[PDB]
Amino acid sequence: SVKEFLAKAKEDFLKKWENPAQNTAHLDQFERIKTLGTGSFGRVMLVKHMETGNHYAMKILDKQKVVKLKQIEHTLNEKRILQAVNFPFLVKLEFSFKDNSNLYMVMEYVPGGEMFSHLRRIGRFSEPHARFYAAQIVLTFEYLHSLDLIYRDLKPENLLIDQQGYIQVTDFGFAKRVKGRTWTLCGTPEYLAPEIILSKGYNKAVDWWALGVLIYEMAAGYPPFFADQPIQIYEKIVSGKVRFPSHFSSDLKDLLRNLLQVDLTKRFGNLKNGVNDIKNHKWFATTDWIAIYQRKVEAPFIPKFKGPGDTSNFDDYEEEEIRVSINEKCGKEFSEF
Amino acid sequence: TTYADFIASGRTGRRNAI
Ligand SMILES: O=C(CSc1n[nH]c(-c2ccncc2)n1)c1cccs1
Repeated sequence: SVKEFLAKAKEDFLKKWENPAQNTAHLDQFERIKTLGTGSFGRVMLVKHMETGNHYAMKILDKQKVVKLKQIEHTLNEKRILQAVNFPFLVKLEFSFKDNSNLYMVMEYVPGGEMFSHLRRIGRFSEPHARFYAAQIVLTFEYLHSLDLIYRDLKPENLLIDQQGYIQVTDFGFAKRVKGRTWTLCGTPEYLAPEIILSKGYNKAVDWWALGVLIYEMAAGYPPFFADQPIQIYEKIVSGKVRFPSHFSSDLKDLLRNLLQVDLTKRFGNLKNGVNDIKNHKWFATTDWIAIYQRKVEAPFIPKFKGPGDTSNFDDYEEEEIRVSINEKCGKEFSEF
Repeated sequence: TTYADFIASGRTGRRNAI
């Protein structure tokens, strides 16, 4: 029944994947309100669709900055994957378009802010609070991996809490459709799997190690490997020595010792039972997977929203006038966008 | 504590991709 759902999901994905949606809006169809977030070659702005009065999060990428950072393929994969994906725990891409200067990805506005914001402020989540989110990530990856997609950027910053209190995974810049092994060094230092650092080839198992880093962070209030500088973080990851806070249940410690597993022949998600080694684990015993998927499970925290256009759950960022050059920039590089 | 070390660290802010 899960493999039945996933087979339907695949058919739906592959059609949108082999025939991507292009130019589904124009910049003048949207009223730019506030910067919700920031990235190296763009920003996510709170936007208002005038025809509908609907609120969206529009990701604006500078084509030249994408080209400069050799992020062409990454930007193309992200739009292609997002326009083809459909899962409850993934931000819905409503529109996508491009102009002379920028690439645009109009997404569903997730008003509750990032898990990062709430996790930092609250300190740590209770094991049931982290389990609830972990479960949503578990199914999300189960979904992405069935479509042969690697996420590669899981962290609290990328997971947005929606009005119902459910996660919505954003930032698809490192998402790649791979049937086999990949070698690109990408992701966030704290979440990198040893294979990525060791510059060896890697697969989906890196998303399971990331899930491990996320569950620890959510439960501890700090990542399992931190140091003031990235190369110092990498030394702790490759070492494969994790201390667990004294409050961690034996189940959590066991789940994490399997997810944060340097040995791929032993790493949960990377074995014969695949995802079921995670799903059935003692720490997830109380989890009803179908109920999580259907959003029928009670959220441990429902965000504060003071209207459809509210941005209070998001931090303030400096704004920059969106200038659209009179000449088409990097046109051929982004022709399929 | 491990928490104090994290709090005092330079990596308690929004982390960037590499
Ligand atoms: O702005 C961001 C990361 S912050 C973010 N991404 N997506 C969202 C968001 C917020 C609310 N609703 C949907 C998406 N916020 C960028 C990442 C890469 C280029 S720009």
